[PDB]
Amino acid sequence: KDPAALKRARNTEAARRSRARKLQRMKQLEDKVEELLSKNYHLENEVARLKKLVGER
Amino acid sequence: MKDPAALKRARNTEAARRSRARKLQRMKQLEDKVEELLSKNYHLENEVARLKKLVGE
DNA sequence: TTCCTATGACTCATCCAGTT
DNA sequence: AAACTGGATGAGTCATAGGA
Repeated sequence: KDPAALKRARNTEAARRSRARKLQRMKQLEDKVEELLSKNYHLENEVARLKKLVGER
Repeated sequence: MKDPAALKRARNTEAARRSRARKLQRMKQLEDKVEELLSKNYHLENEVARLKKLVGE
C-alpha cells in the first residue's frame, strides 16, 4: 500500500457512502411529493363536503 | 499512436453528461412540486377552517 | 457473434472540516 | 493551515446490462 493506494481504496468508499446517501435523498423527495398529493386529495374533498352544507362560491 | 478508443470514450462521456442532466432535472422537477403542492394545501386548510366556522366541526 | 447506449462503480483533482 | 489528516464532491473513464 502506497499512501496513494491507501487513499484510493478509501476515497472509493467515500464515493460509495455518497451514492447510497444520494439514492435516499431522492426516495424521500418522492415521498414528500406523494403525501402532499394524498393530503390535497382529502383536503379538496373535505372542502367539497362542508361546502355543500352552506353555498357555492 | 492514436484514437480507436478515443471515439468510445468521447461518446461514453457524452452519455454520462446526458444521464446526469436527467437525474438533475427529475430532482428539480419534484422539488418545485413539493413547493407548489404545499402551497395549494395551506389555502385549502384555511378554506376548511372558514367553512367549519360558517357552519361547524 | 457485434455493436451501442444508459447506469453502476472507481479514479482524479479539489476542496472543506475537524482538530490541536 | 492556502496546509496536518482524511472525509467528501463533480466529472471523466471503466465495467456491465439491456437492446437491437
